[PDB]
Amino acid sequence: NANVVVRLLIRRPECFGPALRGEGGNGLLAAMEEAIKIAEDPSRDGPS
Amino acid sequence: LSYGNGSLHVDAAFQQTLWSVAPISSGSEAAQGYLIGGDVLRLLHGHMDECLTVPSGEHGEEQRRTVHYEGGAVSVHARSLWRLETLRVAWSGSHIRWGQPFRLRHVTTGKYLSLMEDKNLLLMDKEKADVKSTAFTFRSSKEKLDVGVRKEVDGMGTSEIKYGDSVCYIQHVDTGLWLTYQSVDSIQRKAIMHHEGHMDDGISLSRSQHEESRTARVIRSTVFLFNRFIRGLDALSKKAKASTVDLPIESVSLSLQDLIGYFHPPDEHLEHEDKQNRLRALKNRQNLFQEEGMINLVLECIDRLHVYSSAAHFADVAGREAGESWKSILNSLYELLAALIRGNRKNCAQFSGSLDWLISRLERLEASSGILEVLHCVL
Repeated sequence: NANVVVRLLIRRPECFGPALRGEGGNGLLAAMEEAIKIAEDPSRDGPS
Repeated sequence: LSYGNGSLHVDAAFQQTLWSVAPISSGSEAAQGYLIGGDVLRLLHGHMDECLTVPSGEHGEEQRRTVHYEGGAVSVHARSLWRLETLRVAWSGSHIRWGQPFRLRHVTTGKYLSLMEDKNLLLMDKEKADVKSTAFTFRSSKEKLDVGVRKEVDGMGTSEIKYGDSVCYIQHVDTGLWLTYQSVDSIQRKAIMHHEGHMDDGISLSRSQHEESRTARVIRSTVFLFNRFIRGLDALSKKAKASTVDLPIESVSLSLQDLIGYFHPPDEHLEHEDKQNRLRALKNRQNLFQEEGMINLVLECIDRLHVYSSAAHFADVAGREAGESWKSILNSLYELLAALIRGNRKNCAQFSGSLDWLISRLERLEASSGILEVLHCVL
């Protein structure tokens, strides 16, 4: 199951989120820092 | 196929694209002799002696363009090698039939034969070679029957033109002119296009060895890359330093490594026959390089690199990566020169005139070992 899931995930790279896709993706650390900033800023976090 | 960059590129990615396998030739169905597409050959005019070549022995880019008939050692040099390329991508390696259009490309220069109404035969560049001027056909008889071309078959076809035995007349597809000798009075006889020509205009075909074709293509590629390197060094010099100029440092390094591997001497533990064959191949490569003038190119590159007194100086004038690669490229160039001239009496006798210039730079640390090795081989 692990091998099958890894193979399907690498066939469809969009399952990794906006980051880790490449072609402009920032990265895990940058994405998590952006999430920290989103949590710190109320407006982009809640429906408002 | 990747669209990330502007120019089309191919890479191994998890995205998939569609490929088509188009056949070219089948080895089994190809026959002994019996000229096929993509062949590298020589055009022989008279008693198997004159060959259609270009005056490339005395340098001169303008003199590369002219085409003539010459005899002697040109029949074994690389200046008389022509690749016959069909106009169809699919089955381009098929047998060549009478009247089938094709292009003749000079292997050493990479240029294509062509006919301009004002300056007869001429070699032009790939960009300007546009079928209408570069298409030629082989005809069995000078009589202009002009039946036409048949339906392009998808396969090896039928073998018609045979090496040596067959007599071929070269005809321009559009104008219909036949290739003829101008007979202007080492023959050095100009070749022209004439509407009727002479009766002894038969041209025979002599195939070239795979080693000869490989060496000629290597010569062309090395000449191109080393001329680019020399132009880059010249642009960096003359107090015209700028980052606009391109310096193919990694390309030159890899090409030098490949050339050293190409001219590496045969291994000792091999069998006697294999060692003799490899020695013969190495000697043929050295002779072809010498006839094309590669030693002079290496000497020019070494001289243009020696104007810099240190790797730090070369880095200051060109860039840091050039700084680290300067000493390595100099050592590789000296090793290439030593391999080129090693064991070749003719090559060393030709190099005899350059020993003074070579010895003039013994005191330099970066070149002492290479100059000493070259001098030892020559002496």
